[PDB]
Amino acid sequence: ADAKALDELRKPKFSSKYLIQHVSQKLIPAVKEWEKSYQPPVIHLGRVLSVGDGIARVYGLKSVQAGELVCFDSGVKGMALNLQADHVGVVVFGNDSVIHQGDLVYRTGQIVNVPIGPGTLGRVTDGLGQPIDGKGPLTNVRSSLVEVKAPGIIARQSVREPLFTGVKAVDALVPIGRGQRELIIGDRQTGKTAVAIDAIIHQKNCNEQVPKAQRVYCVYVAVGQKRSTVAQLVKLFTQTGAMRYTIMVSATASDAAPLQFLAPYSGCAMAEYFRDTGKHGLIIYDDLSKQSVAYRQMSLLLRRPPGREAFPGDVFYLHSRLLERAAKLSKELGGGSLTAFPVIETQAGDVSAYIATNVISITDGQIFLETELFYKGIRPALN
Amino acid sequence: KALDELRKPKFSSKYLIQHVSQKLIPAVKEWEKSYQPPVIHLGRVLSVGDGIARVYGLKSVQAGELVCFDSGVKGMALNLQADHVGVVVFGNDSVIHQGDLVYRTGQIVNVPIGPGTLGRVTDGLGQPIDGKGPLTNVRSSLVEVKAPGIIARQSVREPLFTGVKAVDALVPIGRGQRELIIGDRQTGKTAVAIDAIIHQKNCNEQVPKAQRVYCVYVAVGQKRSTVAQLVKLFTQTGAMRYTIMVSATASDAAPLQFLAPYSGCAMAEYFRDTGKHGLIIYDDLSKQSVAYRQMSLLLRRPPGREAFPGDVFYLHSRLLERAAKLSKELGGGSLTAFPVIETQAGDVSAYIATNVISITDGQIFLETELFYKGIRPALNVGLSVSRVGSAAQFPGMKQVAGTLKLELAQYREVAAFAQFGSDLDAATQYVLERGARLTEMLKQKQFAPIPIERQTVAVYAATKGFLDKVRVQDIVAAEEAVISQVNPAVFKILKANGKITPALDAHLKAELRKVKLPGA
Amino acid sequence: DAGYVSQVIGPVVDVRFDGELPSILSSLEVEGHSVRLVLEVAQHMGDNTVRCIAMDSTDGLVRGQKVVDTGSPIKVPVGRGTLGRIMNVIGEPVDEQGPIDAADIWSIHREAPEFTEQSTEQEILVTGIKVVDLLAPYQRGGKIGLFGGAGVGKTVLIMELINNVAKAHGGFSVFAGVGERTREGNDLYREMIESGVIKLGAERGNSKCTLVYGQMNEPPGARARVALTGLTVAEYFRDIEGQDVLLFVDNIFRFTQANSEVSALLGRIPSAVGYQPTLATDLGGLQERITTTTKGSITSVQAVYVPADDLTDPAPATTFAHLDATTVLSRSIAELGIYPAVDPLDSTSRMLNPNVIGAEHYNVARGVQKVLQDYKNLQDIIAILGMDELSEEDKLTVARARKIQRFLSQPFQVAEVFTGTPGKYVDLADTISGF
Amino acid sequence: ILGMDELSEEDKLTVARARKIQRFLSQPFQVAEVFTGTPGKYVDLADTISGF
Amino acid sequence: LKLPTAPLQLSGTSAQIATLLWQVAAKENQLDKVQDELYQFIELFKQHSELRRLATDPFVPTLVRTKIISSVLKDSGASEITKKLFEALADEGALSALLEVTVNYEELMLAHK
Ligand SMILES: Nc1ncnc2c1ncn2[C@@H]1O[C@H](COP(=O)(O)OP(=O)(O)OP(=O)(O)O)[C@@H](O)[C@H]1O
Ligand SMILES: Nc1ncnc2c1ncn2[C@@H]1O[C@H](COP(=O)(O)OP(=O)(O)OP(=O)(O)O)[C@@H](O)[C@H]1O
Ligand SMILES: Nc1ncnc2c1ncn2[C@@H]1O[C@H](COP(=O)(O)OP(=O)(O)O)[C@@H](O)[C@H]1O
Ligand SMILES: [Mg+2]
Ligand SMILES: [Mg+2]
Ligand SMILES: [Mg+2]
Repeated sequence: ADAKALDELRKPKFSSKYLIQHVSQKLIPAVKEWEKSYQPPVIHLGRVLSVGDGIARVYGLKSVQAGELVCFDSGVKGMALNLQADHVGVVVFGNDSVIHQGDLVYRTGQIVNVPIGPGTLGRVTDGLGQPIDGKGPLTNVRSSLVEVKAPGIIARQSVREPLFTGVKAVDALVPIGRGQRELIIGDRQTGKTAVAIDAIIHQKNCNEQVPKAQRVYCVYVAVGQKRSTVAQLVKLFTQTGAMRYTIMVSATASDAAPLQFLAPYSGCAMAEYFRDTGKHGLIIYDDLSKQSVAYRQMSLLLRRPPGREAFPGDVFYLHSRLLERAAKLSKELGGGSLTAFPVIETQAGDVSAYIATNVISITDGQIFLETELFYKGIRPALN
Repeated sequence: KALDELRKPKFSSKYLIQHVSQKLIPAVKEWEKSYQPPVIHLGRVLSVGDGIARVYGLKSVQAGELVCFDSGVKGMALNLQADHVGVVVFGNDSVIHQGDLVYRTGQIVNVPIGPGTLGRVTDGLGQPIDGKGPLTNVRSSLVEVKAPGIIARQSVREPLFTGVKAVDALVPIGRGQRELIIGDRQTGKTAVAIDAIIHQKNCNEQVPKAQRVYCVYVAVGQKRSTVAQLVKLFTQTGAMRYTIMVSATASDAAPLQFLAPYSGCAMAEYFRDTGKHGLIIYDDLSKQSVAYRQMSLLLRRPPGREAFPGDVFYLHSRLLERAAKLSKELGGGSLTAFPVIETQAGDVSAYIATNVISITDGQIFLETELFYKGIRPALNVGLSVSRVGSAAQFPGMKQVAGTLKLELAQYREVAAFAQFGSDLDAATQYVLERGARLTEMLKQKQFAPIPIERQTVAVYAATKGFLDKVRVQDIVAAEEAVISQVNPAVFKILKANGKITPALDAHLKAELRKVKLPGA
Repeated sequence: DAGYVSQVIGPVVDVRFDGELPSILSSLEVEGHSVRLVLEVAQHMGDNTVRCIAMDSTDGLVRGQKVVDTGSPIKVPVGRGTLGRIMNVIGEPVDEQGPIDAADIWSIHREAPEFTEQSTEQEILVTGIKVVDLLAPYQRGGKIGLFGGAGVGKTVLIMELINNVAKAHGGFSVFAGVGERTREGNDLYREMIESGVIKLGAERGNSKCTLVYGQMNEPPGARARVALTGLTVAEYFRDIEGQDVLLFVDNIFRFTQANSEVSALLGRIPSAVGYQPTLATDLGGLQERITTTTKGSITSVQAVYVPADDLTDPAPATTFAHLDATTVLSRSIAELGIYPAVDPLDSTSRMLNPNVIGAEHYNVARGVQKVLQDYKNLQDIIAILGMDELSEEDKLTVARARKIQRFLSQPFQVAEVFTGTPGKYVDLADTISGF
Repeated sequence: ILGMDELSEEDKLTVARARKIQRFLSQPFQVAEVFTGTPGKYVDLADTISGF
Repeated sequence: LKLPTAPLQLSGTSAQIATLLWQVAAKENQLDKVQDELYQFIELFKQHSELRRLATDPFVPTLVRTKIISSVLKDSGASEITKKLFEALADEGALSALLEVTVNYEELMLAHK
């Protein structure tokens, strides 16, 4: 054992000293003789307590914030996700095979940043912002947080300007406004990417006909895709000319699961530069159902309590705090906008599944794409 | 305050009091004269319960090593933890107490294999339960043997005749393959497998010594009433002189029902490894996984789908891959496995059914709706596959099965249109009756396997249209009229020639004309 | 220096290293085991303990048994010296032709190449199968998947692909048998001795195929890394020798399944249907290595077991996005007797762009899918009423589509041993005109 | 869904025969006559074989 | 074996240690001798940070922890009970359990008088 018997042990009760006065004179030789069998004690640094499956439990790191970039001594970055009483559970942006038990972790003092600005336009970055197209670092750019709070009720105005996809089934039947969240939902191989591609290509054909403030600057976030699929999208956007206005944030399938979780937020911060500066953005989160599997992987390995389909309890809060950043700002905030297109892949049309139900609740309407209409000749297969 | 660092003790173990007792009781000045319990090859029971003893010590015990308790009951050291051993118990844990001594035997789990096991009814660990004394002409081999590799095998060419007409024709089985018998409860799974064992007695007396098949029936999780009915049946037929019966029944411990397929296979692997041919039947492999799930949930291994362990596939693949047809460098022997999986309301999407369907080559799927249409054995011809196929079929039967497999394929699609006998078509109605001659051809009474040559003549009598005149309701009597009225030398030269020769398909053409068929 | 075994739970071993732990993915050799037992470090447990998966069985492991770190991951022989040989998960010969010549000894653990070395060149791979070459043509250099449940014909279709594509092919081939039956790995071996693909003895360099086998009897540590071993043999031919490799992976579902058999014992709380939380990332990290870079080309054919014909299961559903051409095999088509049982309205290829295969091939493919979807829409009536209420407008589209379903069926060269009909190889120009 | 009037004559012979043996397998029990009124019937084995 | 029965039964794994430590010292008639030495270690964990490093820090190796506690307590007239006790708690890393072992040692001594 109890507390009332154990709080009275802070007072000295020894009343005899044949041990306290002896070994205090004999402790420092025994400790110093295994000085090279010691590691220096970390307080504001961290030491890797255990590592595995991209999760490093870290002793120390007394002053880390929740959600802060930490750096290991291998140069691999991390993210302090759950700060517990004894350790920090960090997720590793990369391979944990270069992370050993006893490695030193250094906090960077930075909640996770990405390069946003006019110089990131036309480049292919990874899920953390670093360029993977192989043409040098991003220049004319500035850092910004990926966990920006979404604009409120009073910083929004009504969604009235149409954003044209260029698809007759979309632009006539399910028309998209300029700051709207529209889901592109459907099974695999039903043409969900091809709807989102044509909306991007059509912006390039419209950007040369509008007076410079009606221009839409697209962001394609590829989450959990192949690297060859994103190489096709770069070739398709370059041979069209659409990557004068397109950013590509690519966290592919071999990338770390914290990077695939973080890539929708990294692309939205690059897309919010245009919304906040009076321009207009358009963002496609291709496979938002692959972000949620990546966030489920980090949560179950961090020993967070599972919910249905083993997703964490905050997987609605994951997608709602991402998709509410797509807004149409009021004219005192510049009047800019950001319109999202999350892409959910269902399994045999089951839109009562857990992640598909969550994103249907968040967005302002779905584009369904049935696979029976797909083989019936109706392409785009918009139900 | 610095004392709050030591507020709650951070324990890196659970049996800490068992370690500090090993250092505090020899500090007593009377108690340094070897008043100590040993830990290297002995152990103390910490916890008993549910047939799982957690044992302190046994520092040199191997994983999967057989241990013995001082009460006489044996066990298997299955979890080797950092501070104790999780021992599953091969009997009743009522005789194990806390503080009992656990002796390691030095042995991974063994069973008596050899020719002294033929005729005997043993339990899941090799001890005979038939009351005929110890096993005499045997030796102790291991239970978990690695399956023979790619070079150790050869192709499955020679057949294994079951005596069931629906499987010697439609789903043919070769010596060395794994044929799953999957179905619901009381649909003919044991009866198909028992007819396979009884038939080998009818064929072992007509073949040389290198062609005989020695059956092993592994009965997991059944009653002793059912197993004693089988030994009464296998003695009345005479199949016991070729059969081993490994019987871990429902009253036995869950480690005994988990090990009885492996202990039964190691007995059946004696015949495979010495150039003879074996046939093992794992009856209720579904009940083995239930015993393995129980044994693993009590060892606190974390559960998965339907609370099964993660390695319940590797439980069944490492058992079933031991049924191999060996190469000629290794004696050329074979082992044929017949695992039996019971489904629930025909749901083969369940966890253990999908595991064994993907392991085994073929599957004999039996239905409870075909069973009550009088189709017995209740074989679903659409879902039944054999992935060895007609490569190991009896020729002659292979000549007539193509006419049988094709017409039953059309008879199934013409069905769900057969409710309108007002709607005659005379082309669908041609095959709606022709396939129905074939369907009631494949019916067969149980505990009477047919020789393969009498079967292929009966399929010849319905694929060539000799039984077109008889009604659909009297073909099972007409198949008796085909068999009992032809010359019995047509079967003697079909078995020897091995195929319906051109000097025979015109002999037996007119032989099925001088019979009287019950239909006119 | 060395470590000792502290814990053995099934196929998962904890090893304790008093100072200088091994890195994750490192290979450890257990000293004193009867067979060569190799552990691969999965994670650092926290108290100078690593947790490992064993490449062979662990029966006979003693707590305190010495374990030697190798300072590297599992290293396998690569090069021309492995052609015509059968390799283990740990690079050991199981073909009984003696030890393996080593051009190099490569680690089986690698990073996927980069985004910058990706080859964006779609060119057709003429298979010889009518339903494949018309409705889902395969890409020369891309990833192909044969989805199907148990007993629909993925092993036969991958056997038809081995003797229709890899037989007349300039580069080498690797067959990574990942967790299938050991019998059909001996069937594939003896098929390739008699076909001359693997030449034994003194003609061993003239072989054009390396077999890596990790079949069903082996523990889940072996079946999870044997796809990585078979990939390393193909990644040596792609990178160092710079040539067009073929990689046939039989049952890539078993790679994800073998990770699932150990992952609860690795201390991971379970995900959905029974799989590990790291399901998409284990599967993703393997499949991103099987790519055509700018150095060479790996055209991969991957059979994918689909559990209980349920394509919504997460192990077939995750590997759809890693492929260029998916060949979904159906149980419904096989109940009609049509072989290969390729579902025509579920098989998809990225090659079906008319920019790539041309509009004359594209319209007979889209037209066949149109007339077969219409027949599926008409079976709601003509399987209830009987083809009399259609006024010969779409009576004719049934009898056009019913002839199309049989014309997609094709005899196989490897199905001669099953069925008594000869094999048929169809040219691409012939199957456009016939359809 | 379709009704009785659409089966074959061979089908609607067995529909009437199975509706007869469905009712004939029922039986008044002697322990149920306290709440149903109908007296119980111990049917002999020869009476139910030749009855069926 | 034959140890004197404790004055009152107690809870698990830290009161189990103190009950065994009580039963050993009552077999040796040192019930006030090792009680005072337990109080002597509590103030001794209060004096030094290098001694509570051997009870909280998870990177101190087991070989350093068992060698330091033994080489420090080789003498000083401490009991053979408390010398073997601290080697046992330093083998297992349960040196932080001493602070609540001793409050279960207290109420065993309180219920002995
Ligand atoms: N409007 C269209 N007209 C013709 N073909 C189309 C159309 N849209 C898509 N397709 C074809 O259908 C295939 C699937 O399209 P897409 O890749 O856009 O679907 P998806 O939903 O992204 O599938 P997955 O999510 O599995 O990648 C593509 O190969 C594309 O060529
Ligand atoms: N071909 C057959 N002809 C007639 N009766 C049969 C035939 N096959 C099986 N039966 C009978 O049908 C019943 C089914 O029991 P069977 O021996 O087939 O066990 P099972 O259904 O496979 O197993 P379980 O008892 O676990 O349900 C038994 O009464 C058996 O005698
Ligand atoms: N092209 C084909 N022609 C004829 N029969 C086939 C064909 N493909 C598959 N089959 C039948 O289906 C079975 C499935 O064999 P296999 O390919 O091993 O199954 P799986 O795809 O489940 O591994 C074969 O044994 C064979 O009987
Ligand atoms: Mg897509
Ligand atoms: Mg049975
Ligand atoms: Mg297969």
